[PDB]
Amino acid sequence: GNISRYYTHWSGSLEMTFMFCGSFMAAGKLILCYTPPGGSCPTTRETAMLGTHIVWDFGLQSSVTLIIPWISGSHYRMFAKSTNANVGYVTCFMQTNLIVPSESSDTCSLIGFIAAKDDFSLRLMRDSPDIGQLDHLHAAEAAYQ
Amino acid sequence: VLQLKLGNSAIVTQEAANYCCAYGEWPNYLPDHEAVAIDKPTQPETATDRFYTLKSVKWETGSTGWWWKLPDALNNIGMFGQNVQHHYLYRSGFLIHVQCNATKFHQGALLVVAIPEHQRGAHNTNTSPGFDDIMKGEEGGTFNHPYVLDDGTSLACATIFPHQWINLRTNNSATIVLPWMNAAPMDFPLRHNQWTLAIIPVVPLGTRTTSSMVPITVSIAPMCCEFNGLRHAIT
Amino acid sequence: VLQLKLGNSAIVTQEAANYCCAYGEWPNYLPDHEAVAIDKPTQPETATDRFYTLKSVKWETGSTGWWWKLPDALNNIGMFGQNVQHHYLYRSGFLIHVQCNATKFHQGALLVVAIPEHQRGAHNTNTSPGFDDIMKGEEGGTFNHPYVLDDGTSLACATIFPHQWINLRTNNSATIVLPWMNAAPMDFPLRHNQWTLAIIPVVPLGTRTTSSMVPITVSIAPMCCEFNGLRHAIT
Amino acid sequence: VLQLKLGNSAIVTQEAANYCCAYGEWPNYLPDHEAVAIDKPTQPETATDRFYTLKSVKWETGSTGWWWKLPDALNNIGMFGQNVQHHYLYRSGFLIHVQCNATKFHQGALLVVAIPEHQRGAHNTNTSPGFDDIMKGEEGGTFNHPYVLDDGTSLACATIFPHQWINLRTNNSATIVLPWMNAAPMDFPLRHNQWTLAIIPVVPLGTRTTSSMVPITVSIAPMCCEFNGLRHAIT
Amino acid sequence: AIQTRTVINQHGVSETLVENFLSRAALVSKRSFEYKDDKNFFKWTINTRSFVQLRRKLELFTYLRFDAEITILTTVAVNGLPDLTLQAMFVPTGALTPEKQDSFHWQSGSNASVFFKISDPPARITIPFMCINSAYSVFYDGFAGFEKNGLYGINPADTIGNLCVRIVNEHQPVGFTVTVRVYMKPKHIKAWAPRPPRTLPYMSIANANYKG
Repeated sequence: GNISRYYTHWSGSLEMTFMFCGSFMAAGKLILCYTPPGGSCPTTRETAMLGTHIVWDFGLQSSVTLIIPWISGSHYRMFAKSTNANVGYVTCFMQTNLIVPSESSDTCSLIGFIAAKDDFSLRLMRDSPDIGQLDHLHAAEAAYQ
Repeated sequence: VLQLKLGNSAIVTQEAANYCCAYGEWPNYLPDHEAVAIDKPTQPETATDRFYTLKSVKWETGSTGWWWKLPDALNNIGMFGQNVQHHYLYRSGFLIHVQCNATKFHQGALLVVAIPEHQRGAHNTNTSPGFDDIMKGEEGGTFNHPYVLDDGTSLACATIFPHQWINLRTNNSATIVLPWMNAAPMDFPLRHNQWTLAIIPVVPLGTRTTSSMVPITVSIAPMCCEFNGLRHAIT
Repeated sequence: VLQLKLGNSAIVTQEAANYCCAYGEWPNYLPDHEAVAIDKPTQPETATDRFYTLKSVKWETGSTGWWWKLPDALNNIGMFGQNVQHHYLYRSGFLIHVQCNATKFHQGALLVVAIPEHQRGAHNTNTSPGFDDIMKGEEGGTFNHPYVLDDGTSLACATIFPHQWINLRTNNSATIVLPWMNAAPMDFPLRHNQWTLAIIPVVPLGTRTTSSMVPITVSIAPMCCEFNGLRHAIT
Repeated sequence: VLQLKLGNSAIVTQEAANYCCAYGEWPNYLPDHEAVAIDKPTQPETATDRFYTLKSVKWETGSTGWWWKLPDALNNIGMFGQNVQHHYLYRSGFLIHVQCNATKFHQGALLVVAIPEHQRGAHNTNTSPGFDDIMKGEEGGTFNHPYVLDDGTSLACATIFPHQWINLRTNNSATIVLPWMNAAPMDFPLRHNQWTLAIIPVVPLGTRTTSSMVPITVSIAPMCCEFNGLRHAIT
Repeated sequence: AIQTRTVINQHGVSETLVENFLSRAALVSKRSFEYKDDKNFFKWTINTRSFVQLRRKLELFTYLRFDAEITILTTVAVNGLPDLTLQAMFVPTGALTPEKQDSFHWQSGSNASVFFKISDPPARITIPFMCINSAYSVFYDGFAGFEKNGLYGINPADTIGNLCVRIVNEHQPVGFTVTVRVYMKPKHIKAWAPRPPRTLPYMSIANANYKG
């Protein structure tokens, strides 16, 4: 996210990783649904299994490498307020209910990761607007005095 | 080698470890010596050769069983349900991956059995089962009398069909790979169902707490679909 | 060899006899060194590589011209119009077969010209043409000022584009085979139109009876379609 | 092959199964072309190449994180803490073996991350962190704001550093093998800390009983120590 | 706010090189001084922490090794227009820095003075890598003073040195303001141990504090 805000034009595959962080006894299912760009985001789990998805039972399998094909996009300006339209979604619906025993906690969590593959590329370097000085920095004149 | 990853759909489970080629037959396309079957069956790619994961059915202690007639379970769903409502023929085997996720403190045994031509019977009447009693769709149906499989013939002998046991002590999953099981080379999906995935809990679910709502998740992959053509060149 | 027979659609005409490879380029798929274009463009077969025959436009004496922007002419029609409303990319050349059936007692000359990037202009105002002024669809549009092609630039020089003449004395047909004409390798069909099939009657229709309602029939075949994938394997 | 057995210290665990060579670099001694670094660095043997196991930190549900700056964590401890208080130089990589023992009924995820040059920031003030705010020692420190790692930069991107995940579902241990990470060839242990072992629980600990006091035990082995000489022959 | 998209046709990884990422002549210092003959000259300790655009961009890395290519851009504004001679004397670590415009340190032969005029093209000097460690510690987890309650995070080795700019001309009848823009293009850049990009705004140029 933050290195692609130093560059205007950017294009390439990404790679998600969803690590489940419940107990060892905690079983259940998720359905991780990659919607391509231009398609509609699934609202129900029925619509979610119609498209590209992956039904992930977290038994011993607690992590999912999830290759996303070619999230691209850039910045725009006309004769601003022109962003990228949409490059799709990765939604997750409860396929089953969560099953924990009486000693494990009822509330389990998910950590999601994101990485780029070797085909991800960046160009037309710009300045990232994530930072910006407005009033002052403390002892900024101490580099001169 | 099975690799439960068909098309855009995939099932990343860990403990699957075996599958059952039903009647020892892997599903294939229509063989080339059967040209009688109208000359243009299209062979659709992974648009329909993909896992259609149904609702997870809530398996409690007092549950009798579940049945999904194939391909009635998939006539309303997705690119198989779209192709059924346009093509009048089809020829598809099925890959079913039933898995019943549970802890090590649950018990039970599912007879995940795939019944070819499960002509159901109605109980205590001479009227045949109607269209709404047989053709259910995505929800499937619940066994009224699972000891006689709702056709008067015994559950104890129902392992003559292709079946796997989900004994929640040992395994949580069952994978049954169905071939084209019909007398006809192709058939008619809106009014005929070759297979019936029947999941009958022989040993009921048990745990000391309140009645456990353990889900059984069914994923049906129509392997090696064919259909009517509809794109024929009229010269 | 052209053989106007694409997919299930076909045009059995007799007097076609020539076609115009637009800018000398036959339409092809996306070349393999352009992998940047997202990794899964599907290459759809004759589901969309087929003739979409529009309405026959009623060419009278006082008709100015007709224009169909491609692929705006086919975004509501059939398996191309279904794929446009789901896929956000496409890369398709076009085969256009315009023929104007008439007797040997009719006269006229059609400049059946295919204009790449026909950015239209509005007449006598500084407001740009709206969405409903540009994107017409199956009906297409009629030229307001065909001498300046509705963009201020001359009809007399419009033969710089790929064009064929339907001189009703000589031939009734025109076949223009369009390649992928864009700076981008793939593009966006609901908001961009690479080509514009423009049919401008330079010499108007003439016969001594009442104003002859001679039809001009347009058949647009999207040759060598590609699209977005939508069936990618997320591993 | 790792073999967590250094010197007289050893860690007989069973489930370790992997280690992370930090930045792909195994710790080594000072290379022989860097003679500038004063001519006598002693190369101490397993007097300091041994596991210094700290206090087990009590990881509850409301715990934010822990950080041990290396080698500030070991300047008061044992033969490394004795040599720091006499030698002014050192050059040591580190082997860290963090393991968080828990049952199969606990949950959580530790980002056991080793941060080179973790210049901490103070919260909501412009005064720099003091000597007692940075140099903690054997107890280490607790993260005030672990989402920004107490230096304003994000925890979500903190996996750019050498890190391993202790997901208590999968593994209880993390082993990070640190090389000499400094611009200088040797450095000064009482006033500089190259690494900072940061253990941040991203997913907090959870169990239905009272707030579980699960210990996280840190064992830091200063692999491939060097120091000042102090035994030079003045001829 | 409209929502457009375009096919991004790219080729190559060469623009994301770290040599290519950081070598932009960014403005690193800009102050004006009145002149009439600090006491009417421009001195500045060369750091990259003055502007948050280059600072966060360089705090992506732990260790940096670069030749700073300082370009002193000097403009002048009168409170007739004179032609002036300036001295952008670079004062390294150890050489003393001027306190007045006419001190004895401006004529130091060992300091790398550059004498340039306003009507000339801007003065440009390549200040070499002068950390005495083998890389600039962008973050220095540690203290300068040995167990002293002083200042945290200041490496004694990472001092570039004061860049001291004065006007070589003596007293003149007009008083005028001189704005000295210093442009630094780091080059021959090696960079080690990448870091997370900073999210919270800075509070000081001395340290990595945060408000939230």
